[PDB]
Amino acid sequence: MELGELLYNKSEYIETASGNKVSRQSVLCGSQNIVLNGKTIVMNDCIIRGDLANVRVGRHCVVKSRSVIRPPFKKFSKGVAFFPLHIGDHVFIEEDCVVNAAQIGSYVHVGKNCVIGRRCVLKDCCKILDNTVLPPETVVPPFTVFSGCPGLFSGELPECTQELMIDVTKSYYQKFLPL
Amino acid sequence: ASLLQSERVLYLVQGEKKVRAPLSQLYFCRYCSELRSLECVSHEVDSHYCPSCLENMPSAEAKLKKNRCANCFDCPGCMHTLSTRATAYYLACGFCRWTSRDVGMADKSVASGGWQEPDHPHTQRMNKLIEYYQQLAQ
Amino acid sequence: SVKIAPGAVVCVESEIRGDVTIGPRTVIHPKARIIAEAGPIVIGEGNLIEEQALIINAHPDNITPDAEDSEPKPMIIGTNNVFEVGCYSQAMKMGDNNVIESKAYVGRNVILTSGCIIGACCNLNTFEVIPENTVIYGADCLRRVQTERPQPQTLQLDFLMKILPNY
Amino acid sequence: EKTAVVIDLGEAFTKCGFAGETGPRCIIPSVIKKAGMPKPIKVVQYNINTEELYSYLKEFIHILYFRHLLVNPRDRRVVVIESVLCPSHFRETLTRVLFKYFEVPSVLLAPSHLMALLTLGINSAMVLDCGYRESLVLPIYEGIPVLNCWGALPLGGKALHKELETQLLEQCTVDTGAAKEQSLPSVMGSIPEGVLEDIKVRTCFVSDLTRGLKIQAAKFNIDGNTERPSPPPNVDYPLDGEKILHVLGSIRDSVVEILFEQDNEEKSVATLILDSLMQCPIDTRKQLAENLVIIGGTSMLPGFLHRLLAEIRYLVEKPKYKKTLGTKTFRIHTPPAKANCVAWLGGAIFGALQDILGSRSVSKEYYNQTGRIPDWCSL
Ligand SMILES: Nc1ncnc2c1ncn2[C@@H]1O[C@H](COP(=O)(O)OP(=O)(O)O)[C@@H](O)[C@H]1O
Ligand SMILES: [Zn+2]
Ligand SMILES: [Zn+2]
Repeated sequence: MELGELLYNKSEYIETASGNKVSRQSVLCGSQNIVLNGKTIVMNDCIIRGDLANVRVGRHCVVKSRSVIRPPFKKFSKGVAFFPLHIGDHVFIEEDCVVNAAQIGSYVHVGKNCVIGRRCVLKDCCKILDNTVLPPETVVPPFTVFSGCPGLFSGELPECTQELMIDVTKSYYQKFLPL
Repeated sequence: ASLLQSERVLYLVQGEKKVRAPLSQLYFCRYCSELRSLECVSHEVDSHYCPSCLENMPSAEAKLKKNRCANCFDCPGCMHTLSTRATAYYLACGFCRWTSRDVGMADKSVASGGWQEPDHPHTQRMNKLIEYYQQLAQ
Repeated sequence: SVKIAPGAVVCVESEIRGDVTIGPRTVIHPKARIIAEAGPIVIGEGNLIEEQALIINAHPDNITPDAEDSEPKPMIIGTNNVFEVGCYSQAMKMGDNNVIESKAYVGRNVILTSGCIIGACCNLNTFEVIPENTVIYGADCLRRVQTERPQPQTLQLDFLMKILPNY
Repeated sequence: EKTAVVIDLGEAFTKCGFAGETGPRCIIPSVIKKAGMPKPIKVVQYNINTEELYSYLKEFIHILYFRHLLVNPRDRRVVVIESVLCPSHFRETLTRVLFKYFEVPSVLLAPSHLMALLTLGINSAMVLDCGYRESLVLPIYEGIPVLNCWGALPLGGKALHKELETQLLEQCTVDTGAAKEQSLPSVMGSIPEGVLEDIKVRTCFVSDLTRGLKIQAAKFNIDGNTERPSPPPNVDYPLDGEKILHVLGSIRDSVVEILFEQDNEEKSVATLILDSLMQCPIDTRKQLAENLVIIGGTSMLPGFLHRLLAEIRYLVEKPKYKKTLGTKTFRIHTPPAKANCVAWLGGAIFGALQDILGSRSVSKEYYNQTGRIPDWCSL
């Protein structure tokens, strides 16, 4: 709201360990294969399944409530297996959002309730708008905005994304405290 | 940029045309002392690239190829980057289930090299008219 | 009131309620919401369910007319059927060889055939039988297109047999 | 020298590409998606303030020169195709945008009718331009446009879109998907122009003269009991997903008739050729009649060229045109590119002529000095 990030008070129940905060409400079925190296946030009722995964997330990663990050299955003639996805640094997944994406780049703002397709690659410094469908096996270049049910080039982003996005994710993390 | 409403508080530019824009969009000019907008500044062309198969093409090759990638294709029904599927290759979309078999294009033995667009029907008549007017203009 | 079948890798951690009738070779993913409110949920072999998938038989909650005498409305589902991420479903009869896409809201009385796909993030409340081997794409408009051949998804289901153990 | 770019700014669609090519590279709706506005504003709009028009054209030309075409604007020349009697302030603005902001080397303001003639190769021909706003005709005799014998009527795309909307609202039968299986009239107060255009193209067609003449008298109902031909089957069209509009068979073949209707004045798209040709010089009559050209996207409508040429030969026998244009042989030219992209193709053929282009075209150095674009009005 007018550049400034607003207050969000968390409850007592949340798994805070080595900077990484993960809501107890949010199930993450397969805790072994999933890894959170940095000071990540995972909001309540969110899913990070371990269906033969290697879900590596960023330094300041944010996943809002009711949102799912599942790896896609690669339809290979040699052997059909689930491809391990790698969420980049400073990644912001918005609320109620579906992600079946392989290799999500750093410094990205994925919009609200937007379905990303199977085996979908996202390069760094991009932005997917809200109520948008990226089809299976699609690529989005840097400094781009993809939107619509087709999921196609809408326009370009501001030049200063790399520097700006840092402030957003770090401010949200700092502003997001217990009550 | 969008999550925080950068499109609220705006900075003004000095010159002929006055514009109200967010600081995120604006650029500072160091040669002189006056910040200028994306509108005010002149735009150039550096490099061309495909959004699917990210391959930096030179300016000369683009003019010959009509600003297009040879390997990658976009579906006609919906506007999305197609994918090569085998059984010996057919072109299919992920969003809509439009195939290359539907319109009746034959499957190619080689993956990329085989696929092509038919020649323009009035291409021979075109060159004859240019050469006539070229001689007449001379 | 549960009719669990061997071979089917239904995960215990997924939520189930009512007079369920489980299929031979079905594979239910965790946090898959199946309810048998009025009539039973009949499941065909190879009918895998992925992520959030609201399958209810609550026509008594939807309308509540107090008509059709008993009105069991038993939820029949076919074989080799992929339920994707966040797709709402409520179909009394549903055919074999059909794949609803992610966040696809299927209607209160919509009958699915073979080789038929619902569009991702597309909602269809209107009651209308789907033609043989035709796909719907987009939310803004339906834009129906007839497919050349039906698409099978057997290999995917078969591999989950190996994964689900110790999860 | 570099291959000069060709742009053709229209109300419905803009043609864009490079000179010496078989057809245009990009053809797109002439609109811009501004932040806040739900429906995108139209870039060409006649009778508005210059500053507001300048901003829209600046926004549009930017999209053409970077997103659609990939080339530096300052490097290579421009060939701006625009119809004769295009509003003064609009053409003055369009040039001022290209010369001031983009800093193009030189613009050439070619009339669309003379460009359409080059594509065929014939030196003299009659040219009808059935566009979006107005269906204009202008006789071109051996390179010289005859402004004296001009002709225009508002029987284009806009007039046809409006006529379709009116007819659909009368016989309105939509299946919303909310106990709306029964015929529901005018659930939506207005239908968006994007939908109406798609219905027109796919559903509606141009009827034969014999069947059309019956349709005219049928809807009139001039002391006759159900004297209409059997219509085509009713086509169901989806509106915004769930809502299914059942289009009546009568609407498909009646909507077009407003173009070819006499309406007492004796002013149709057909009559406009013969009205112009009768006003032409006596020597030029037989050459122009023999060489007819039908450009514009409105004439793409299926079975338009047959109805027009037939309606011509019927209106010839009418006593007004029977004296002058009685024993004349009307023959249509088939241009190399499609009816929509005939105008553009001429500018490309002209753009390929680097030697003549530089001389005829107005240089930026001249415009910066003078500030006076040459027009067919007095200097
Ligand atoms: N391929 C086509 N088939 C049928 N109708 C068309 C086609 N292309 C355009 N049209 C219709 O005819 C009109 C042609 O207008 P156009 O000549 O492109 O614009 P302008 O007259 O402003 O240059 C469009 O508005 C559209 O309604
Ligand atoms: Zn490519
Ligand atoms: Zn497609």
